[PDB]
Amino acid sequence: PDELNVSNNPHYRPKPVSYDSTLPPDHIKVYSRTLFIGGVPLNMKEWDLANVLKPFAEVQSVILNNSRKHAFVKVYSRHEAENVLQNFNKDGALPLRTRWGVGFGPRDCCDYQHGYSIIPMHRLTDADKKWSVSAQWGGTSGQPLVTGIVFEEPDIIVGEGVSSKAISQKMPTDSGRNGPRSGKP
Repeated sequence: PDELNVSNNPHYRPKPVSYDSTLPPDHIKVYSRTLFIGGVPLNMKEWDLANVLKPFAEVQSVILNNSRKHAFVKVYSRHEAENVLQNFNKDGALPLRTRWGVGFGPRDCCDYQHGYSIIPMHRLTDADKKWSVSAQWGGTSGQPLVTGIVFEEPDIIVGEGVSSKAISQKMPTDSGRNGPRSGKP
């Protein structure tokens, strides 16, 4: 007899927008708040944010989005991450508003601490599927971003402005003093 193999397994292929186990090391923001860069004095030049994360740091990706100076950068080491927050958050003359964070890929988060709290890991769903997969194409699988976002909720960017400001007008006061008057001989 012979111990011949009779197993069958097809080649690996892309996954639907629900598989948090095929994410690339680039162009991803699921469960990662990454190194945020705010208040950039620059005219949105991603090569100058690397020009200040060149020394004592290991940044290898920079992105600048929105007309409100919102940027994120990706580093290949968490020790060079803390070297950026060292200089750019403790030199007393911060040229950039640097903040960082990481998610451990939450599980069974069926709690009200994830039902009455906002998180950036849902603005990736409605802002990349609307503005890159809902302009001249149908949503879901209209772009290669279906291998990272892994969120497929029916929610889209919808809302209206609200104001609750209250003010009151005031004016200075005016007073005079006129003492008594008496005649004379």
